[PDB]
Amino acid sequence: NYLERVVAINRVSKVVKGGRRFSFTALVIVGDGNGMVGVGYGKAKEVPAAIAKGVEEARKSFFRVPLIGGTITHPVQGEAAAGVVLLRPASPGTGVIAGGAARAVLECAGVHDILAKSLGSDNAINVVHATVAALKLLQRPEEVAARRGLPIEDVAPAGMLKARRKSEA
RNA sequence: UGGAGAGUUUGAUCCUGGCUCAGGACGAACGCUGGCGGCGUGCUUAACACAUGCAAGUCGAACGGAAAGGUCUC
Ligand SMILES: [Mg+2]
Ligand SMILES: [Mg+2]
Ligand SMILES: [Mg+2]
Ligand SMILES: [Mg+2]
Ligand SMILES: [Mg+2]
Ligand SMILES: [Mg+2]
Ligand SMILES: [Mg+2]
Repeated sequence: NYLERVVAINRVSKVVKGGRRFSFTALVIVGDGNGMVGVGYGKAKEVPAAIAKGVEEARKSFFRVPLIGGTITHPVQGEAAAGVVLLRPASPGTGVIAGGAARAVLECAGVHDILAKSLGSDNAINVVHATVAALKLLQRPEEVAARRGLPIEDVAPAGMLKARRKSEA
């Protein structure tokens, strides 16, 4: 009942005297589907072994993703090694819109409503690194208010204010 | 109230970087196919030459006149 999703399976090789020694890298994203997402690279001689290593080290690389009920709090732009991923919160109707590498990471994080765009490198691993960086950049109204010293109502816009309680009644 | 990516340089990698593809549109054309209706639409090239027909006519309450019809007649 806890979601895994592998994005890229890539066969690496190391060269020796005899010939080429092959290995597999298994970038996977593990997510609960509500707010918990982790990314694991994972490497092994065998494709399922790399899958498993990636899952196991993704589940120890967790971080909370601040949402407001299906979309992110505010728009960001994560910058990876060379990956650039732009995230814009979406109206509560239009669903996830994202590229192949990003889509898995935000679906595992559990967002239902997001605009994602890969502008930098097209490598999947650096794309997910950029998206993760953007989710780190994400901030919550209730801790931005503590950061700034002012209450909730005079830091967060009235739209997201009234859009919060519509989830939990 | 709104933004998706994939393949391809290497033994393998990450960038840079082009090329290609997945979508949509036409006053369209060609291949195959094909029932109808509604509503739109049809020389994008030779402002190249045109047979043939119509597309600018009207008033007898403006006038001199009687070519035709019907009349008063012989
Ligand atoms: Mg840069
Ligand atoms: Mg690029
Ligand atoms: Mg080269
Ligand atoms: Mg090759
Ligand atoms: Mg490219
Ligand atoms: Mg036919
Ligand atoms: Mg009709």
